[PDB]
Amino acid sequence: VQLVESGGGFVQPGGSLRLSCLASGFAFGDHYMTWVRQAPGKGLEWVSDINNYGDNTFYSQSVKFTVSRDNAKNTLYLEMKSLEPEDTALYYCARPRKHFPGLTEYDYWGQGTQVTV
Amino acid sequence: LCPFGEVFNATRFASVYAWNRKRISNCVADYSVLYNSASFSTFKCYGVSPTKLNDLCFTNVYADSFVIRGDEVRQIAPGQTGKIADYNYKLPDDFTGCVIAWNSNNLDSKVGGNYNYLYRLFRKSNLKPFERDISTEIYQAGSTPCNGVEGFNCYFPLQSYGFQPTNGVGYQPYRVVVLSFELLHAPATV
Repeated sequence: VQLVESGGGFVQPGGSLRLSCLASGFAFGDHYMTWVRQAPGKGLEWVSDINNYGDNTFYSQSVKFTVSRDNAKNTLYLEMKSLEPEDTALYYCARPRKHFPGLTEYDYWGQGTQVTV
Repeated sequence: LCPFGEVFNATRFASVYAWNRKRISNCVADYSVLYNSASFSTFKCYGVSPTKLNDLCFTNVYADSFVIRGDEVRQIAPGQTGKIADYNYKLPDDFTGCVIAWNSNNLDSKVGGNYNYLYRLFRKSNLKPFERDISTEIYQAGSTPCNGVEGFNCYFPLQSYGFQPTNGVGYQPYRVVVLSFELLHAPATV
């Protein structure tokens, strides 16, 4: 009934990373999924949403970044390219409860994966 | 004369959540100074009375001013909904007055972004007509209360427009004036 991010670490300005989020416990197909950002001692910043099937993806002002979903492998991915130092924060996988893209009431999220460019 | 130049050609304009109101009382008004102008994007007078207006007399006139995106100026009008009309600025259905608005990319965009203009993105209820909300209480989206700490389900209620000169005309900043006409039992001063 949970969500576990993975991937990320330290990379250099202009480097890359592909974060993953293995869902579990729920019908991964029936839900949109989200990426949010949290730098330390700041609020949540919304990064992206993706629809049930994967053909509609909504991003913020950071296209640098692509969201993907493999509803068979119950995995949500985020391929991050052309990283800047300002892209450093903790990166969260999160499921909205019940498309205007952006922050909303999330009923489940993960523990985070640290990205420090 | 009535100081309509102080509102229309002010150097700075308010954010829409903090929309500005200037009162016009005891003064002679030259309405021709506006209704003979150019490159105004829109000049619909929803006040079914004034269709183009005229030289009428009014107990007071009130000017309401702010900056919104281009797509959202539809909302500054009777009976609409959306973030701007629900959470920021809402006109009544019994409205008599005009909705003047112009493209201000020239003044309100910055290379790499102007972020000084804000709007309310979350709110527990919709505004009543002509109501203003300038609070910054964290918005509770879930059921765990927030206790001053932002995070999941705990969102700062305002958001900034990212006004850059490059993006489409629908995301460009527009200034908006709203004239409303008060008709009380008292000497018509305008």
